[PDB]
Amino acid sequence: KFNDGNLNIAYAKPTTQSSVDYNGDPNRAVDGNRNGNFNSGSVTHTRADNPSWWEVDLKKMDKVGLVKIYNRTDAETQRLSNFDVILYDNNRNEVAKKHVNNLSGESVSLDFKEKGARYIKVKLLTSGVPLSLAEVEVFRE
Ligand SMILES: CC(=O)N[C@@H]1[C@@H](O)[C@H](O[C@@H]2O[C@H](CO)[C@H](O)[C@H](O)[C@H]2O[C@@H]2O[C@@H](C)[C@@H](O)[C@@H](O)[C@@H]2O)[C@@H](CO)O[C@H]1O
Ligand SMILES: [Ca+2]
Repeated sequence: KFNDGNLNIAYAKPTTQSSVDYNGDPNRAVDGNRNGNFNSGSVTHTRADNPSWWEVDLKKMDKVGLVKIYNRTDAETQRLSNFDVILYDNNRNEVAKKHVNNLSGESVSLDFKEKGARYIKVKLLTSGVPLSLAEVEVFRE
């Protein structure tokens, strides 16, 4: 649960996603393993949904600072493009959203500046594309 020596409040939290394919269960994005090789077991995978999404539930309202999203790296890296990262409160009202067009490297870092939220959803905006995430780390600052 510590990453770059900061408390990752997403680690081991309940997760869900739009569907599962290739046994890529949503808990693989909070297993503390940033390995983005799908065949190594640490990467999520949905079916080609309308659209595909993944979410972590922090179980209670918390204050969200940095969210770091680690892509799949072995193949199909471009799938993680044209997507929203959305924070929802305890009643599933949208409290903040950032749009990411694509990644220049293996991850993206977003700063939600202490926004109060319970859920963090990663939602592809291109339908018919599987969502795969190696890891999603969430910090309080
Ligand atoms: C470990 C194993 O044998 N599982 C199979 C996967 O390796 C297959 O993935 C495709 O495999 C080729 C080599 O033959 C290459 O690694 C491709 O990148 C890979 O395909 C991608 O990954 C899949 C998980 C899907 O996301 C697919 O849409 C990608 O294009 C898969 C698919 O044939 O079958 C497993 O059984
Ligand atoms: Ca992982």
